[PDB]
Amino acid sequence: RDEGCKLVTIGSGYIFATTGYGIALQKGSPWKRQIDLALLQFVGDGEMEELETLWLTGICHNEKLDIDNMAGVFYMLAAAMALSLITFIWEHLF
Amino acid sequence: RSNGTVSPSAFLEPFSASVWVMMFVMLLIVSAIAVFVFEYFTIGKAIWLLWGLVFNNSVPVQNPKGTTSKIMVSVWAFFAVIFLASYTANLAAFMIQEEFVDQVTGLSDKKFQRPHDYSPPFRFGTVPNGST
Amino acid sequence: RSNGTVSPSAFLEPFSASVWVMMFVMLLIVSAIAVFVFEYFTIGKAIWLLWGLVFNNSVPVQNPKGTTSKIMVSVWAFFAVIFLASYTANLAAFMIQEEFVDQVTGLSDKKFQRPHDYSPPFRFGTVPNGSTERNIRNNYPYMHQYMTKFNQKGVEDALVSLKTGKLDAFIYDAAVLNYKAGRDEGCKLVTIGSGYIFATTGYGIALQKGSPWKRQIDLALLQFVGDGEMEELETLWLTGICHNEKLDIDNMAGVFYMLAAAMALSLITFIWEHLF
Amino acid sequence: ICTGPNDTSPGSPRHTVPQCCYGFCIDLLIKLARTMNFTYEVHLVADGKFGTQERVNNSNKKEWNGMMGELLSGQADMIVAPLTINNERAQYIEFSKPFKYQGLTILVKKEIPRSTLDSFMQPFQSTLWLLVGLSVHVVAVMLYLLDRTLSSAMWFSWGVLLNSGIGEGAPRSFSARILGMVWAGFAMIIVASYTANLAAFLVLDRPEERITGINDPRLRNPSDKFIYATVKQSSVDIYFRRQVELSTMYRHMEKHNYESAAEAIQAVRDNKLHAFIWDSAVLEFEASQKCDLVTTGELFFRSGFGIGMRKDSPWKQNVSLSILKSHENGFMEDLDKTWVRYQECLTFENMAGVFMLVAGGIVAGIFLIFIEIAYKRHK
Amino acid sequence: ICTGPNDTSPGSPRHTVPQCCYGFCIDLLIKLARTMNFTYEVHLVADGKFGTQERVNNSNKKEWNGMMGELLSGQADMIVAPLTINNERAQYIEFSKPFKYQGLTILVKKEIPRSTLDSFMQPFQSTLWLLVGLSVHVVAVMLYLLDRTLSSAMWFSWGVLLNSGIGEGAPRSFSARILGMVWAGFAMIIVASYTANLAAFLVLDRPEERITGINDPRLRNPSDKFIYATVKQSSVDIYFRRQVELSTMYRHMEKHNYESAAEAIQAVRDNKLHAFIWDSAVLEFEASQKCDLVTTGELFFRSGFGIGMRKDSPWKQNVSLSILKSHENGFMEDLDKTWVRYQECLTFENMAGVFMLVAGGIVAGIFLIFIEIAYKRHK
Repeated sequence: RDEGCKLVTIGSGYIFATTGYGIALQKGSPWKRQIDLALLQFVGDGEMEELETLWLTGICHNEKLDIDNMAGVFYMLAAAMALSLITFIWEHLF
Repeated sequence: RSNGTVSPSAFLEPFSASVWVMMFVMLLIVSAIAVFVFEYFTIGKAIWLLWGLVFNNSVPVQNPKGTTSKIMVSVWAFFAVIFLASYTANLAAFMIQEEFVDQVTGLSDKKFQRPHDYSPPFRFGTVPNGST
Repeated sequence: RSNGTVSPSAFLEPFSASVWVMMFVMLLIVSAIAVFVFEYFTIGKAIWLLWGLVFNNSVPVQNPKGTTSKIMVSVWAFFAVIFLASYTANLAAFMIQEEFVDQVTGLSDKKFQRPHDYSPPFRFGTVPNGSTERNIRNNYPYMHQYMTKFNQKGVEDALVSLKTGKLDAFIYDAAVLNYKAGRDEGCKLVTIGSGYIFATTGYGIALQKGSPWKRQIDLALLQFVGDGEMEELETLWLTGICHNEKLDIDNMAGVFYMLAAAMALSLITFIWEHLF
Repeated sequence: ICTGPNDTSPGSPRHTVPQCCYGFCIDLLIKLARTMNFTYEVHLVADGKFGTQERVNNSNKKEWNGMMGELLSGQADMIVAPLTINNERAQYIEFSKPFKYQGLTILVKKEIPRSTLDSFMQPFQSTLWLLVGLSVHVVAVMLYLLDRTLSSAMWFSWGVLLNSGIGEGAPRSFSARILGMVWAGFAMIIVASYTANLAAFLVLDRPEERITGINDPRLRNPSDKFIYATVKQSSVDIYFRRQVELSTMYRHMEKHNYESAAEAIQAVRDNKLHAFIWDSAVLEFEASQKCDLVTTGELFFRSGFGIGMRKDSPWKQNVSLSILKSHENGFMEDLDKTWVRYQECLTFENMAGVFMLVAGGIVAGIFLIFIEIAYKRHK
Repeated sequence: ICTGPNDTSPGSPRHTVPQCCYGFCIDLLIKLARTMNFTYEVHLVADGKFGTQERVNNSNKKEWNGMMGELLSGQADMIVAPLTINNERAQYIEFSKPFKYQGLTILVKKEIPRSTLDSFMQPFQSTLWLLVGLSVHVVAVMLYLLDRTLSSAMWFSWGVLLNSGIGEGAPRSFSARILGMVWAGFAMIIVASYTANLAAFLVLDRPEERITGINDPRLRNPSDKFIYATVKQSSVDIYFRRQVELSTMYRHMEKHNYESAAEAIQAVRDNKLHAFIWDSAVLEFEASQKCDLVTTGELFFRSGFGIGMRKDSPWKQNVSLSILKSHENGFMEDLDKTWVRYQECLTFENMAGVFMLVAGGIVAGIFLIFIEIAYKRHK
């Protein structure tokens, strides 16, 4: 969601060390099993995808006469002219 | 990276790697065949006519003689025109592509690995008091 | 359509209008200027040279010769090159575009009002004991009486017969037909009217005569429509597979006829010149 | 003969000047009066608002304002107008079977089509035009570099790239001929690439990015580029307040609504606003008639129109049955045909921006010939 | 030293012959064993399945199978292998923190050929070429008839229409000159149309579109032309069966489910299949090494792998801590670089296809020249 889609993350998400987010809890609280089961069920039943598409979906994320060719053709023309001059010089010498 | 777009073009892509050599050698073979056919400045005239027919008809000469030579020249001109049309179509289709450069992946680079020296003063912006 | 339909539109080009006269008079003025500059027999040769330069440089003419002549020849060649490049780009853009026309686009058409004396008799696809057939019978009787000949059992059989070519036209409910066309096999069948309906009346939930549910049901249905659930439900249940996702020999017929007409005109002109 | 206020501004000498009114609703009313048996006293609304719930000023209660308030008062009777069906409207009064179907159909002023090859340097890089202007001369110089008729050779080299084929320039050196052929091939490749680039630019000539639908992220995200318009805050504000997710995107339109239906259209065509949300029929007819603007988007909130009634009047059943009969009789489609079904609705710049250059060259040819003659006479 | 069987084909004499196993998961197991000071006796699974649960024969009491069944029935103690985390599994097996992150993905053979470059004017019409040649011959014949040098004019016209520029044409009447100019314009228009058709075919490169994920209706609606299935016993079937929106695809795939990944890939090799839904890492590697197939489509149901063990086991917290510590300090990245991601992979047909034809002329003209040699002798 940048302004004009100017700045870019280097590479195709080359995450150095993937860890992941997550809810916290108290040490050995009785809420661990139920919370984990509910979170896994939510992940499985295509709801997190809807939430992700609704909340943090951007705009540029969907989006994604050359002078170099002119320079190359100029280089080729210069090389051809140099070769022609060399051939003329060789003809004159012989 | 908005400072410099650096959009890739056809010049960056390889040109005349090996197909151009084949094109040149079969052009020379066809020119030699046409010269031999016309045999039974003439060689230079035939070379100029073949080069013009390949490139553009703005180089006329009295190289081909007889009905067979005229037919061969016309066939070569038609082949060159078809090749030029195909080349134009390919060039038009090429413009729908624009790649990107990634190069460095992760922190495995001397810009990041080497803190000091280098030449331009870099930066490693990272807010404190976090996991990073 | 029985098969793929494409319109070459040979006569749809912007030529044969004030623009063509404009370019013709501009070329004539340029030719006159060229003749005057060269003169500072050759007029016809110069006209042929310019006509070739517009068409193809394979027409050798030696009428003009000069430095200013070379400059104007270069300018004319550049103009012709730009014009031909623009024309090729425009033709490519038109080829990218499409022009599809409707078949009948009307229920009370000439065909479906007295089809006996017009081509082989057409077909009126429907099924009796419905709601569309009753309307057809009530509005005009002759079309219904002719429709009594052609009648399938259901809908899928009628669609199969249509695909096999057994029948010609199908008339039935708009929503069901739209759903069938949206999710057809290969998207080979499309309704004649592009989003065209004739007797728009919605569906309904038939209560009993005076039941104590009408107010609550109507209010709940209006609330459902307003709150937006109907949009998602229609997207889930009623959406087509493709639906929204979307040197010919015949193309040269008109230009060949124009060439033949020009040939006849040239022959007439040659005969007239020979007479004089 | 309408009998309604003419002072449309809020606060004026309200004049009950008789007026002249006609159209779709009037024709339907005449048909209903012929089918049924009654007489009409058509009179225009006083305020102009369609009608919405609002809190009474300097109080805490709420009352029906706008045209609906007249229905909830003595006037009432058989309100016929481009009304719309909604839950709040149907809670108090009762409607009939719909006599039309319409959506919302986002309206935006059409972008001006300027991509017509008016300027040759517009698609490609203009500097490239210069980058080839002098280089050819250098190539010719290279040919002259093989010399060890100058004007004729220069003209021949200048014309070969344009397929002139003069044949008047032929240096004796064979290497010069080879270099000339190489340059001709290079020019052919360059012009082929230029034509391909022009064709690609023409094919991909689609700078328009008009927002489609209400769920488009460009339209979903608020900004200050352009400004919306919900038109008079009636029959659409109810929908926007009903949808809380839309209520998040309500404020921008909330503080920028207009107070009528055509004034905002005039502002839009005056390049002051670029957005609109109204009934499908009005916007579509306006776009068809005024061949300047078009409607882009997909229909949403498809709620049909409907004639109005009060409480539970004896006229309801017969009126609804007559409307259904008119729908099934083909009368309504025929009436729509005669009232709203028809209202008016080589690039030109390509041939215009280049013929001027040809005319200028033709004009300057005589001057160049005179200059050459004078130069020859001087020496 | 793995201790698995070699009787994967049913009915074979299972003997539990010792075998070898040296995968990346084995490297992780070695590191874990070294850190924690225990010892291991790894052995393969009997049947081979990721443990998708099912019902026993004619009895409504659920029971497991495969790896999960072997672990749960007091036979094994740790399940270190790709065991993608689910909800039905996690009800009673204590998983660990994931050591990978992958999601389901399609797999389809990539169309190797996309162009031929040796095609004649067949794509538009060969009959179009025939009629164009007939019209050219007819207009030439009429031009030579109205002259009242037919061979010279014919050669000149052929050269002009083939851009040879012979220049041997000498029209006698201005009407013939105008007809020739019109014919040259028509030939230019025909060339423009041919180039337009060529560009239309070129821009349409790769007409076969790519199926993207599962939301695409062209895949959601089944057909007898398309066939795909993942495996008859895995977590993909559990994921599909759990949620009920595309049961038609469920039955379609259940009619053709496979047994193992290798068999499905081999079936794809000879085009017995057309699509394959499987884990991201396996398909990505398979595309990386033998890059004949492709990894198109998006990814869905994101859930990493893990190491499973019973609810009460004294290794749980320590195993999770060790996995997280290695993941953070970067030992896992080295393994990823070493094992999974390590490898990477107009023509002459446009010329030779006509060049040999040119040779045919060299084998045809000369004899005709001999006939021409006779032609002078005959006359």
